[PDB]
Amino acid sequence: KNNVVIVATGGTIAGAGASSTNSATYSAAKVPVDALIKAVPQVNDLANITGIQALQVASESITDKELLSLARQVNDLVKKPSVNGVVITHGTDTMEETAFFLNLVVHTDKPIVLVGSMRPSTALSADGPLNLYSAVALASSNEAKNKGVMVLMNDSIFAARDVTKGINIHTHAFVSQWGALGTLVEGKPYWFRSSVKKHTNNSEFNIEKIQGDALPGVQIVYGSDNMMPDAYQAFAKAGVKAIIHAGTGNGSMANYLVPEVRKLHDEQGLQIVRSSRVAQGFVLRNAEQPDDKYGWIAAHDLNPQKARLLMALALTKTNDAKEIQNMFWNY
Amino acid sequence: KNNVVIVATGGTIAGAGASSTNSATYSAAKVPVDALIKAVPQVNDLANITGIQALQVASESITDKELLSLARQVNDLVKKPSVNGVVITHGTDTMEETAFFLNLVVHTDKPIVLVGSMRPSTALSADGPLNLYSAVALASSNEAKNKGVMVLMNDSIFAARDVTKGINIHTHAFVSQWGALGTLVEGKPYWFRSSVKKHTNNSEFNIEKIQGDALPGVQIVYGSDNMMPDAYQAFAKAGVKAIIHAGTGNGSMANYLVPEVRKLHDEQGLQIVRSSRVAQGFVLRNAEQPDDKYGWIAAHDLNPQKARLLMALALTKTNDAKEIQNMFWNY
Amino acid sequence: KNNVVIVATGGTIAGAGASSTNSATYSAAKVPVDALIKAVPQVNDLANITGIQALQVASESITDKELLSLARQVNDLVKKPSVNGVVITHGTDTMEETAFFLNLVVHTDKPIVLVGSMRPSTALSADGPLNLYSAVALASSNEAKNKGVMVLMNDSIFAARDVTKGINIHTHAFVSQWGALGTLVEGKPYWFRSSVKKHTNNSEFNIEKIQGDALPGVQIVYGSDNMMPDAYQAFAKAGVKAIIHAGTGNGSMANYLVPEVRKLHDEQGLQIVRSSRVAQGFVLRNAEQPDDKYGWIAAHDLNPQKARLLMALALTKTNDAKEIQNMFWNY
Amino acid sequence: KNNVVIVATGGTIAGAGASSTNSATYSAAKVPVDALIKAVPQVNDLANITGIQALQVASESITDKELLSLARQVNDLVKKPSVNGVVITHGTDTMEETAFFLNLVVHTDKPIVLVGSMRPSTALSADGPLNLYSAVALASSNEAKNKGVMVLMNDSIFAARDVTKGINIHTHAFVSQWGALGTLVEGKPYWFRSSVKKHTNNSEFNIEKIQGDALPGVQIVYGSDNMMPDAYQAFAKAGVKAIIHAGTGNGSMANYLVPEVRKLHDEQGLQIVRSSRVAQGFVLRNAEQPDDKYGWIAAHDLNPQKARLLMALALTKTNDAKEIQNMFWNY
Repeated sequence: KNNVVIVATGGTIAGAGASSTNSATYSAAKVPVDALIKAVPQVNDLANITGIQALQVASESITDKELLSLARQVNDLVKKPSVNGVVITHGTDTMEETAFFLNLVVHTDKPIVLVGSMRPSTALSADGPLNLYSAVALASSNEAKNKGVMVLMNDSIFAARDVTKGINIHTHAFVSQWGALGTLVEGKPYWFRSSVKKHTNNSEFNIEKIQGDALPGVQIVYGSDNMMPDAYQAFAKAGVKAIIHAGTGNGSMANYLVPEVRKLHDEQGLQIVRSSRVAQGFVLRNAEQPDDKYGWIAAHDLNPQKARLLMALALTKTNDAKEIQNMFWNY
Repeated sequence: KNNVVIVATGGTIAGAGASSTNSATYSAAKVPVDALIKAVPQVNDLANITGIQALQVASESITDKELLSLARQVNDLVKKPSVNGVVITHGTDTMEETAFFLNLVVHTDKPIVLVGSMRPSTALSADGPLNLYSAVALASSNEAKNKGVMVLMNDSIFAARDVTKGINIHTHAFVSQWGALGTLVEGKPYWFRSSVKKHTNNSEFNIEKIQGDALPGVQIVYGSDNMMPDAYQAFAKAGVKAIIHAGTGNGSMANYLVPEVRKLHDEQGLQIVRSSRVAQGFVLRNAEQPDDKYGWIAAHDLNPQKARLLMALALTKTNDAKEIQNMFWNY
Repeated sequence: KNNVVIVATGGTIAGAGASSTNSATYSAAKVPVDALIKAVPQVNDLANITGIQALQVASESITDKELLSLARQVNDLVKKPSVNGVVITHGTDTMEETAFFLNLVVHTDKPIVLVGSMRPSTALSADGPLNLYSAVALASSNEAKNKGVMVLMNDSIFAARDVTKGINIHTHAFVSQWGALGTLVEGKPYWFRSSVKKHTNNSEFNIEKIQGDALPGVQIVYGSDNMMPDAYQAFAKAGVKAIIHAGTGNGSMANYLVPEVRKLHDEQGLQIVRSSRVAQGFVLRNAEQPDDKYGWIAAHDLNPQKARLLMALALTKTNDAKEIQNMFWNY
Repeated sequence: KNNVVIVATGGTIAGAGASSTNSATYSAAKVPVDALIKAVPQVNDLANITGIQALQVASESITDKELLSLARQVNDLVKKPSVNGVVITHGTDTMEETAFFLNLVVHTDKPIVLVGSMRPSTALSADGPLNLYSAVALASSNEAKNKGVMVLMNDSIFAARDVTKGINIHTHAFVSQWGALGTLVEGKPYWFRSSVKKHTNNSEFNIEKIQGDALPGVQIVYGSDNMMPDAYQAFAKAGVKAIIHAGTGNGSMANYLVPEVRKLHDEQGLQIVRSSRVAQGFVLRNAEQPDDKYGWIAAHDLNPQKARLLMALALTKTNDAKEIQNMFWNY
């Protein structure tokens, strides 16, 4: 009987716009926070519920403004003696992204859970309910503190730092290579692992310290064979501070672009983070390109999207390639 | 005692340039085809060996010219009564890419195996040898015909259509969601599944019919939250025929770009293939954007790189969005 | 508008006995076939439905009598010009077992689908419905013929030969190492692979030819370190025809038992199938024990339960260790 | 330049007995500890090496005597100011078993690594070397303390509590559902997770306190459909203290045996641990059988082999079903 606040951002559960049959019609915009709370009324047996409608966006279309604004609201909410835990309803597409961000800039020990649904609130066998309820049992859990930010999908408790969308039609679309912190079954949380990274109270970054309504321009260029320097060139010329190179294999750069990408960093001062298109394992620094020689960064095990966010947050504090390289090794 | 031809393209095995200790120093350019054949001399007990040095590139840097040129050589080689099977030594990064391509344009029933190594020929416990030898036992196998093109890594026989680099430091970096056709252990192949797709002899495409030294411009734009229309715009303006949209989730387009991406297709005639950044499951047509309304294509279960190649090959035969949509459903 | 027959065997969906909240209370016995058909009424838009209550057992407690009796009913049903496809409601625990069996002894080309549920019909976000409906869309599918027997769980279409329960609380408990034949999303089936094994019309075995109400005694002994010959000895002495040795690793027998297990085969004529406790990869004949020397069988890639059934069916036709070894290589 | 002691127990690496070609011929007994140390001489650049030949067994055949004897040696070795870390060469089959045991009874903070090989020291591309060397870099690592016991296979650092043999021919046969603590690449360890369980210094159990040359009889009965009470009955009658029931699904007992298994516990005082044959997820207490009613134990997420060892160690301290149930929830 802790007060969990459910913070609605939109997404397929707190919005279903088609199918009373199956998955595919992921069309949100639709069911605000109470419409939800009132649909899974069991959630009330778990705790004292209060629903805030923070945004009513569709996941894929979130920008830094929405991130900085949900972060601030979840920061304001989390500072109150009466908020015990917080649950966020989020579209599955970019969930990974918001939990990395809050993981990063929110200084709190209380449970911050992003919960979602792979089926419209109206498809047969809809996943949302059992996830909202279960998401709730943890946010109200007395032993959910200092886990960092967590995702809760298919009874799994995931650490924000590595949870990502690995599958596309299935209710069990959320995976991790280091795995889940644990499982939540029939109201109760079960723990197995703990992150060895920096999050929440032990994190350089802070939305309280961040004041814009945007972060410095960081943008992603995807690797494949037969590439062109056109996106790099378009992005430099647009005034982005760094490019995350979604390198093939281990952070790989095509020998026709090193020339090009080197100047974009040397001349126009672009930062260069070497990540991959390969979901598991990590990009070893100095391995497949000499970062040291070139002044680049090895984004370790962050997927492009996530690396994107660390760098945007990184360049709020330094321009120094080694100190940033240092954060990619810690988070 | 079949004649397998080993066709060297470069890559870490048929080239090791650093470490007598471990993985990380993936530096090719180094050990041509005989240097190789003479290092795993057991390969000769398997068949009659002949090594061709087709290129001496590093995987990540292959272009369409190298693709069209290896394709033609593997086509010329495969038409001879004396070539029973062919083995290709390839860098692991873009292997997936060459096997999709040949899978596609080579009209033959004989075994075409791309083999590679995750450790420099000189690291302790180097994977290359057992893979070259094993790759050989299949290409010389009498029951390796009409499997399509196959990859052979960590004793696994993979179908070219879905095999990709899922892990980064490990010898078992090659995965598939539909799985392996089978396993090769101690010289012998073991079968379990067969593709239900079109490949080799039953394939619209053909390098014999393709004459350039390049295919039509197709290029990849990667999805994440806070995106810009700059790469699309850079690529249209450069004269690419289609963009593969590495959409977040199920092929997702940010509502700030549909406006933009629509005109780039409507006005400047760009083709638009909606794929994902999510490795497994597939992008359902009409689901998360109305392709029908917009004239776009659902790239089904092809990862961006691979979708990239189908489209380049697609626009050699049609400009018709439905007939192409039709190939994404078949290959 | 094909006539699919839903054949109810019991299990958690066609029986929920506790929880209106979550998973754990798997207590069947409860909801017969119509109670079901009338709960997922959408199933009727898919086809002409007819529900048969074949048994009302709990999965784990099925015996050979229940197997032979469901087999015969599914054989009688499948011979009729008006039965287009059949769907079986089954407890998840031993589903794998019934689909292997029918896979084996039912001579038909029509779709035989075993469908189940990991949550009681009453838990929040219950999986049953979307699975019954979806199971139905395939059994009524015009392109579901000669796939063998299939399992349909979490929108996945699985081949009976290798599908097994790999996870325990989750809706996505059914895995395979060779993977799924395909996926069923929003009424439609999507194909990727096909088995390369013998099933249904191309299968030695037949319930029509089998007349008892039991098969010959075949029983499983589990491997671990510090074992005793007591179960073998108990089973020989009880009059079982063969023992499936759930060997550690690659079919491994402890050197303190080879002496013992050899005599139980040499003297009392016991058959010995060397399988494993390791779920993936397979037990190579002559590898870790000399079968040839000893007169044993390498059960290839069948898990103990499944090997158990092949052997019971094997000893209905031969006692010849090589001809049986031959079936383990084919099914 | 720490002193790691390599403790040889036998197994395929520190013993290869056939193949200069591939995997399958796993025949140990063969290459003692120095024969090894002298074959991967790079290991000496990592630290000061000293090889002890503790046993020269083949993995699958280890008993409690070998366990209690390796435990004591690794306990004696670990108490010395000059032993910084210890590496154990072990057969892959039952490795999981020894690391669980030592994990349990060894009171130390120093790195205890069990290392192995899936290919004979003589197969092409043999895994042993890169694993022995790498195993060494951690045992000599200054930041390998209080991780518990670890397995090191395919550059992965695994926690003893959950690491098991999931695949059979491949070099990457060792998996975990909660994942790896981290990876070791090119001499350096990389951390991501930490166990949340009790091990080494914070563990009830102790080989120093254990004096026999055997532990109380605990033995495993495997679940499938069509079972018999003969093994239970054979084991009770032999004088085992508890049976680990390798239940189908979630710890499931066939209704024809509950009668039987109940008396074997009620009458002859047998302990009953309900585990599964399902490798992932865990057996929830009171779920699929009422333990409370019956006086049984839910072995949570321990596979049969491992549950086997906890119970043997459990019954050295209590006979009390709740206090033991309590250890299954902690280790």
